[PDB]
Amino acid sequence: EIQLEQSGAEVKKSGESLKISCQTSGYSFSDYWIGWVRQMPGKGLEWMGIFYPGDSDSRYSPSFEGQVTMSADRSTNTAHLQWSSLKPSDTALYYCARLGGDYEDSGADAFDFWGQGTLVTVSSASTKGPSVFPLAPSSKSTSGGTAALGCLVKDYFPEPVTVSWNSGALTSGVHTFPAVLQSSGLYSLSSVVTVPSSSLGTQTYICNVNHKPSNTKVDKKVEPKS
Amino acid sequence: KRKRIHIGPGRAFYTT
Amino acid sequence: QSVLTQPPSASGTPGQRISISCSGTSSNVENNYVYWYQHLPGTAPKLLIYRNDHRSSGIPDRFSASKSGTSASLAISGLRPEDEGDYYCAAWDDSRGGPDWVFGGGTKLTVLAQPKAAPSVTLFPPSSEELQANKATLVCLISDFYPGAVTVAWKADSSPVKAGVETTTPSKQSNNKYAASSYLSLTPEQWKSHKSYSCQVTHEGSTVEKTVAPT
Repeated sequence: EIQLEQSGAEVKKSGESLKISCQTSGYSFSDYWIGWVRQMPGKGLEWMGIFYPGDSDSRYSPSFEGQVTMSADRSTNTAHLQWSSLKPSDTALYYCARLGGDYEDSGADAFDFWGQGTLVTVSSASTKGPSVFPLAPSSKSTSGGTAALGCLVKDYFPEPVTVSWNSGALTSGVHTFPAVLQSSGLYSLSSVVTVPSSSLGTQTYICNVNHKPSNTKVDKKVEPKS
Repeated sequence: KRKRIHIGPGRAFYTT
Repeated sequence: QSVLTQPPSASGTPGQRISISCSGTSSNVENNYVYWYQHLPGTAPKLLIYRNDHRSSGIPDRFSASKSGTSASLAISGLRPEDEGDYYCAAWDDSRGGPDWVFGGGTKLTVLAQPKAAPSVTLFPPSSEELQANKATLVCLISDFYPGAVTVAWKADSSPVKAGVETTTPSKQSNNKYAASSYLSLTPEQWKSHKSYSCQVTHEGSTVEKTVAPT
């Protein structure tokens, strides 16, 4: 029964080297190409290349040429993908797959048996507390009824950040969004609350942000625009 | 062996 | 040449037939073998169809595929909840005079378990505190949409913006609809130089927008 088994999750700091592995079971390791496939967070599957363990032949996708090294050892039936210098942009899910199908007497053409995948997380960021900015409501008493006001919590590392409104007194109509991870390796998120427009003059709205990794606690009053 | 890659009907690489 | 285009999203209710399209070129789909993959949560890509239209062993009869010209397509009849996930076409591309494998961008298939819900879009301009700190961030919050995929595009006046855009994946809300946010980083000078900036959200082939102005 054919199986490819990949090595476990990796959490690395940028610049560090890493070799991940795919060990194969149930057929002659030398005789078939092994393919590699990357999936970036929120994106589709992308082909990296193929490696032939029998004679070390290789084909790299143009974008992967020079960025990564496919290898194998035939002494252990293990295919490898190596980076000497991990970059944050290498952060992804990596699959190994056999190129096979055995549809004819010779050759191969479909990636038939797959590994379960290896997650690789690379970061260059240092711990940093957020800057918090008020998201001013479009403002006064309208018979579109409600107003949306909030807080932008920008440029922090690592997760998580907690957000309250009015020291936890206000939970009705609060939506704190999952954070975005920027190319800088820092995170930002937003929390917004929907309130009656008639409350804008009378009620004070304050978001309470806590980033414990940095010992950052900020209370930001969100007044209406003027 | 299975080094030969069949890309379409009648067409293959690594056929050596 | 080395590009297989699929529609981002597809959906149907249980028991329906759906079709997923894949568009290629003379260097791949047209003459070379096309393959179809299923990608479900927690599991590796799974071969459905090989060499244009053969079912991989163990694949149910309700999966089928075909191709005409530079287009290929996958049909799933008797849609069932467990079919929900990502489907990819793939082909051999010969633009370099060798065997390169290309995946299409993939299509998210939602098996409809609740009514379709258009997204709520809220767009906030840069705060004056941030502008005083010499930065500028447009914040576009997208919520209560089902199926759970949108496309976000920003415009500067009427013109498209590549640079400075950061967008999240959709995430499940407690109501089982979806949420996402997109961010546009500018200098204060860029923000002030245009008449307006817009956040355009496409969901289920339907496009809306919100616009903000420094004035």
